[PDB]
Amino acid sequence: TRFRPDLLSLDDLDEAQLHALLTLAHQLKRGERVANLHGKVLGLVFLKASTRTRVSFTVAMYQLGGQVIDLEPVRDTARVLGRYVDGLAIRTFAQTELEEYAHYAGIPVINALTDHEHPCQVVADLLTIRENFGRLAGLKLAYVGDGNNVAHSLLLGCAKVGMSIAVATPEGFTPDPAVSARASEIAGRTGAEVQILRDPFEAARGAHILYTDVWTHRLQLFEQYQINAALLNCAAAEAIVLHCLPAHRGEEITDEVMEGPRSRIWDEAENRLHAQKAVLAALMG
Amino acid sequence: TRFRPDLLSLDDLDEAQLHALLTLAHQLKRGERVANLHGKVLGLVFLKASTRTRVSFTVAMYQLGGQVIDLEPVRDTARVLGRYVDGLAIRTFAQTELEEYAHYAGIPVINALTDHEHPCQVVADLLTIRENFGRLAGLKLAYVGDGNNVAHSLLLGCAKVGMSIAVATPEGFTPDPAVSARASEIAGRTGAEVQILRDPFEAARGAHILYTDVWTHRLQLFEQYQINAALLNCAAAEAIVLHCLPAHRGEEITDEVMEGPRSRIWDEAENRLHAQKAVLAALMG
Amino acid sequence: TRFRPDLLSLDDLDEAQLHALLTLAHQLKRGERVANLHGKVLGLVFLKASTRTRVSFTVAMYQLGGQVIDLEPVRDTARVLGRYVDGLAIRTFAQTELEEYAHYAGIPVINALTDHEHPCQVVADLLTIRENFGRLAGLKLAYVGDGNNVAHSLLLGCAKVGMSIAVATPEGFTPDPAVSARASEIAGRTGAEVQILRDPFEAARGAHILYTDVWTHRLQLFEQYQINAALLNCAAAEAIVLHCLPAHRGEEITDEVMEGPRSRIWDEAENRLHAQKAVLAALMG
Amino acid sequence: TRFRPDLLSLDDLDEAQLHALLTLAHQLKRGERVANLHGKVLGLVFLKASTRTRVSFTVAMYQLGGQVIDLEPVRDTARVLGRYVDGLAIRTFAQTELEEYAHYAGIPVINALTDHEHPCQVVADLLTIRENFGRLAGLKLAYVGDGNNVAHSLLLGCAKVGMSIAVATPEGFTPDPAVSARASEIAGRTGAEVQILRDPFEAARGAHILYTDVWTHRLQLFEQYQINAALLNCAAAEAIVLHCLPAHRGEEITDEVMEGPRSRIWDEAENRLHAQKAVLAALMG
Amino acid sequence: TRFRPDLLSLDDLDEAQLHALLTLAHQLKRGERVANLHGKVLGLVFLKASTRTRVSFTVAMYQLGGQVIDLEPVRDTARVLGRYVDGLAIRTFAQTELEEYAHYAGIPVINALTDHEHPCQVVADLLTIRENFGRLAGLKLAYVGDGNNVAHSLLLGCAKVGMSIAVATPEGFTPDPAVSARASEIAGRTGAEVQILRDPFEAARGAHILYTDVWTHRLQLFEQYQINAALLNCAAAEAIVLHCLPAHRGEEITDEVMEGPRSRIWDEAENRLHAQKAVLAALMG
Amino acid sequence: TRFRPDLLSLDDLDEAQLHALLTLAHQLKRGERVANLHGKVLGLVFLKASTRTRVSFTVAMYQLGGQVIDLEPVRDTARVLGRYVDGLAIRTFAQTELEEYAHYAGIPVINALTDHEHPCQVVADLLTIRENFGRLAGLKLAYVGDGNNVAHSLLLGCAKVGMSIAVATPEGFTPDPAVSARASEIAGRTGAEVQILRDPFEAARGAHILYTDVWTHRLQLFEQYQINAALLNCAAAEAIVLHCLPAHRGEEITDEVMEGPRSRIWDEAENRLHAQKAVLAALMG
Repeated sequence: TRFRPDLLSLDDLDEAQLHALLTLAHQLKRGERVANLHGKVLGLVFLKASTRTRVSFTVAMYQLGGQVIDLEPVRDTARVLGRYVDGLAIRTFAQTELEEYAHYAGIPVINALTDHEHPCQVVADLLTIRENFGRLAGLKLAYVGDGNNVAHSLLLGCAKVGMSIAVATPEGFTPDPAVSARASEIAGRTGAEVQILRDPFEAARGAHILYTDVWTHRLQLFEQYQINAALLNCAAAEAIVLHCLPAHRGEEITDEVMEGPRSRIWDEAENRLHAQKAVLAALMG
Repeated sequence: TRFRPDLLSLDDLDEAQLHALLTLAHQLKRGERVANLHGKVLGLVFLKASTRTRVSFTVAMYQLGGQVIDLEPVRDTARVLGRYVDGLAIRTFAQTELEEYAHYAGIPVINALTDHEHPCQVVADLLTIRENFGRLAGLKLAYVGDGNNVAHSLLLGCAKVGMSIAVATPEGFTPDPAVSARASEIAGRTGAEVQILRDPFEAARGAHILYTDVWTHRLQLFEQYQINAALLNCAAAEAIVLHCLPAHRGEEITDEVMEGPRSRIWDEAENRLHAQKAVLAALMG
Repeated sequence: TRFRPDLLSLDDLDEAQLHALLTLAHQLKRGERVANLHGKVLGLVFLKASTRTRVSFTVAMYQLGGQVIDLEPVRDTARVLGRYVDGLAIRTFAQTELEEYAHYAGIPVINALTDHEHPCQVVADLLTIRENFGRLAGLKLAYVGDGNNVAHSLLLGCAKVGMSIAVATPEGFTPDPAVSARASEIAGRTGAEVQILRDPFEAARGAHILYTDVWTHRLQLFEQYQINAALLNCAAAEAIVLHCLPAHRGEEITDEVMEGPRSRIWDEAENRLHAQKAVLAALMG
Repeated sequence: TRFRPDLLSLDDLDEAQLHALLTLAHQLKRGERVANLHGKVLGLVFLKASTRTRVSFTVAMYQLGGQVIDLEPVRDTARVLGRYVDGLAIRTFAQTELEEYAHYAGIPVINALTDHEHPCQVVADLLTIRENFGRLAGLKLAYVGDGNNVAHSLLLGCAKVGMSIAVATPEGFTPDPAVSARASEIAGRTGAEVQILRDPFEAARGAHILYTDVWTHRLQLFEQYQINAALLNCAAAEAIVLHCLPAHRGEEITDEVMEGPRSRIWDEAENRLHAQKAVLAALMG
Repeated sequence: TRFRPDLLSLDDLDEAQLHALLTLAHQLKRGERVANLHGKVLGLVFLKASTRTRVSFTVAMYQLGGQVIDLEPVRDTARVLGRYVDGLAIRTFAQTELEEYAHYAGIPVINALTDHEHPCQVVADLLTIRENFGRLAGLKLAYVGDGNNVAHSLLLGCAKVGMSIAVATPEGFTPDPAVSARASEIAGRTGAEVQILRDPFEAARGAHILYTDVWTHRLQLFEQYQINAALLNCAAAEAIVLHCLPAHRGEEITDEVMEGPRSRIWDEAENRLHAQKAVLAALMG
Repeated sequence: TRFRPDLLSLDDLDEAQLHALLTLAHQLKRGERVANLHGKVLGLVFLKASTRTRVSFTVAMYQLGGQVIDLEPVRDTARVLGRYVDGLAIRTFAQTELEEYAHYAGIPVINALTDHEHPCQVVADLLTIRENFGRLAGLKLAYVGDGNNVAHSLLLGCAKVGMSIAVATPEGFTPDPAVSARASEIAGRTGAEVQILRDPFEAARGAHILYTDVWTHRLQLFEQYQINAALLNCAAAEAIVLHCLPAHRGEEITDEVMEGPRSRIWDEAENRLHAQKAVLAALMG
């Protein structure tokens, strides 16, 4: 399978590319296949610190046998960096800045995280879901909280693998309507339902996965959007709980649920490494 | 007219005390009367800078002939301060910490600003409105934006003067239910009607005064509450526009209206000086 | 009686001068006498911020009818300052730097606080003791804790007024040997006794005043010097408790004693005002 | 003699106004005349700290019987400030910003110091020179160093009083051509000669006043522009040395000269107060 | 032999384990043996930056063929870290925090330094002592200074290999009585003696090693504990001088001794690398 | 050819050593040669951050198969570092401090950049010029801007390969006369000519390479020293434009030229890597 040069948005992967990437991630993780980026160097440019993201990308590159380095107009820094390293994993606020790097770098650019999307988190999430249910299509994912970057990637990711998704948020914090429309377009072709709503318990109905993230009056506004025992009980019988981290116990989730038997948060976190190894191999391999 | 020792909340004043304070303010402003705090010192304790609040309080004391000074458990600092100065104008975050100083100070304490209320700002606003319509009772005030500290004082103040008030705030940014309840409790005995709405135009229609403050997805949630030409045209023909300041042109208000012939912002700002002179004379006199 | 132009060390005043100063402070406080510094300005140059010291000096000058201003080689800044204001209350770390200012300023310099001494605090303490015993000579004062700047000024001050003093501190926290020797030399002619000890209960035995200050392993080294009920019971029946402030309840003193009937801490703090009015009038008069 | 509302640049004063101001400064200094701004408040807004400047302005207002206070689009800040205080002394970097304030304040604005000029310093200098030589016109002033803000105000000041002036600076550090051109234009009417040169000895030849300020490679560049014994030897017999302070001994001036008998730096420094009193009285009187 | 999973305290190693560790360190150093941690990654979590500690740990892992990465409730970050890396070397303040990591990480944890202990430093010191004397048991080590983290590890380390130890510190800065008691308990079985004294000269007598570290009145309190030619002269004829670094010449040691022929400070420093390679190999191997 | 232990100044390489280095870099770049520093660690001590320098040095060492680590009196830190790593690439401000390290480290020290020189940059530039004209001798290099560290290294470097160099700078920003003298002395034996001029259009006439860097009143001094279309037109027809970066478009260079067809800036930047690999190989080989 051929991949586009960069991974700036999950929408850079069509259904075929995403499934190929997910299969590779599984194979690499299980030792069924091996990849190597020996002699290659991954550059990390985070306009904002993120140890979590730095360590997962770095160990991922080390296990591929490569090296890593943590790192004026962007076109200048991008062009020179394109002369030293072989890949760039970058975190910036503006999706547009990320795109400028990809435009001048001359080497593969990977979205480590922007205000708009977080493609790698969701590839790791899809990985975790598949390992828990032995499938992705037909499942239902309920995301409660702020319609943010992870919500955006989830909308695209779920739709691309035929998974239904219900995104429940407070009135003024809905996901970008253009992304939700893009996700519906995709879902129409994979047989999935895409829903953007207000009530979390309605989104949770029948959900196999409950997903949340940190919240952006604060209390009154998001309080109902918390994955707790009540939300869990109202979801599919074998529901699982995901959270991209870090978590604020008492806000979007309870300690009880987080430390509960339905939590797959730690496996989800590990998969960040396995997912990113697949992308690094697919784009730099 | 006996006033309570401190002015922590606008509710420390009954309808009579408020009107008395307002009358005193008017007279002092027009020289129709004279006060003198010579020999006394006003201590300012702002846990959060506020040049605007500091300058209006300081000049207010100077015109009364007093002096000013800008300034471990609060009980300790408050007791020692009560031995050096004769009054405290303080700005804290918690309304309780303010009550803390008031409890141990042994000298009058005035709320210069807290997360919960802004009494002095409203007395100023009531003064400005009075000067613009020759009355307060029967008028309708419409507040749009975040249900914050000034909205709280506005509710209590308007009610106490027989001024009807309609506060329109976004979904999860409603005024504290307890203050609005209390305002309605006062409204019934004064003849004004307290409305807490969601729709800004509903509140502005018929309004004699359009009032707004700075806002707490951000845009998505506040755009409709901006006071502009469209909203102005809805209120009374001779409606006035107030804004406690500082203002963000383009958000809660437009440059057009702010610099427009309906704006009373600058006179409103000046009345902070006269309003506070009245509060200082009343409690330290 | 005539005073040296400055007050850098309590040793700047001999027996006659310190008594003259205390008498002036008493009369000023009772109004038995009056002073005036109208047209004069006091410059406050505090290298280290201190609201407690700032407020007492500023109100002190205000009650004398003067003004106040809160504030490169020191000889340059001192000579220029000496051309604008009429006196400086300065707080530095090094006694030497303080003397630097006094040498070039050309106007009276007062030690608002240095690592080495705190003469104004003690003048206020002596006033407080006098207001509780009707005399100074013959009394016994016990200082427990760290032999710091206040302890130094107490050694000198007590010695000069015929008050016996016992300072109890941990092994390596004794007061400057040179100040102790100088105090003993003064006491030798005033009939006072000077004791630099290790045992707090020994020092407190029959003391008329129990004095402590904030402390400089730390716990397991000062814990025994805490003025609590037990230590108070070792003191004379009419014993008084002083603390220059701020206080750390649970450490050098307990809330019980601090808030108890033997405490004169708040009168002591107020006396900083009356004490400083005395020095300002005496040096700037 | 009527004065323009503000003093943003020394050019805001024509020959008549500058002379009336110096005369008033002298009269007030000698007590030959008295002025009062009782009831008025001077606002100080220094975007850049400047103790020397803050103290000289504050004592100036105090001696005039007024009060002073130390203190978002500037047009808002200025308009509200204009409702509380009676005058503003501001120190900023950009001259335009200063003009923004003057445009919106509605009250007198005085340039406490900007990157472009330092008028109050030069009125103090002119006052000092007048007291030393008994006149101003016909005298010659040599300024050596960086063509900065004080250099600009000196070019204007000297020209206006008919004092000839020679400013020697390193090639790329000449003063603003526009101010020089403006100074030459003024000098034509007053019979003074303006010279912008390179060689400091040429500039100092027959000068009655040697003036310097702090400099901006750097050493070799400004090294020769130092007022030392040698430079002083090329100037007039009764030559005096001025320096606006602070000074960097060893660079623009030597300790020997600075502390020598030809120095009038401290008198010059004190005249800031007397000059500023005249500016306050003249614009706020 | 077998080792406990973590090295949080030197007491985590019984006599056989410490010796096995010292032996391994020596063999790795002389190349008499080899080891590698290829494909493994060491995570560094230093809550208090330490470049010297970071470089020694990082180069140790590199020479073992592994990689290194420098890196919310601790239990959350520990569990996530445990899914990415194979070992953690951490620097915290609280020993208990260090224990939190070990409990949740799921991978070996090494104490890179805490307020309570510094085991890796002591293993390095032991290696150094052994190389200089050809043995450990029967020797006498004198530690002078503050009874801190290294003193605690020295107490346990020394007793464990049969080395007698005398720790001299000021009255209030003695080592944790519990570690001393534990060390004396171990010494009873190894034939060594443990002494906690006050006098540095008494401690240093007959000592083969003089050891000090940065100190916590300051001078008056610690001065006597300084290791200088005088103290060195009281030690055994072949006495060596150790210091964990960094050093403050003039305080705990003099430049003279530190640069003298009896100093083994640099070899001790180098051994940080050799001792740490041994712990990494032993716990991650 | 044998090299000295360090590369602190370009003058540490005679003409013969410079060519060998340049040849090694080229061979390494084209794969006509292969070096390896396996088992070695390079430490980077940058007293001033420089991602540009850090990345070029780190990827260089990685391509040689070694490791890299980014890292109190210098003599202590140098001695300890010398026990852990095998080489130091360091960035300081003073050349003297750089020498301190080399003196005590006991391991090869490379000048990553100092206020005085930038050797590695120049070896990269030389290698770039060579790749563009197939020769170095006979060619002419014109530098315009501030006579800084790179100008200094270009002077020594150009002369050493027989390349004529003309350096144009404003009057007070000329190259260190000592390096110009030393450059001329070298040129005397290589047959190249060295010129320190004021006019940039003079220096550029007949140049095959126009070189500039960021500039040190600032504009009206460096303004005329911009490499633009006009300046280019005055040089040889096959003229190349070099800039060590970062660049300030509109100041020392125009976007047009930087982005134009004569620019070799990006190739020049990549060559920092190939040049540094040659130094690392040569000095640590």
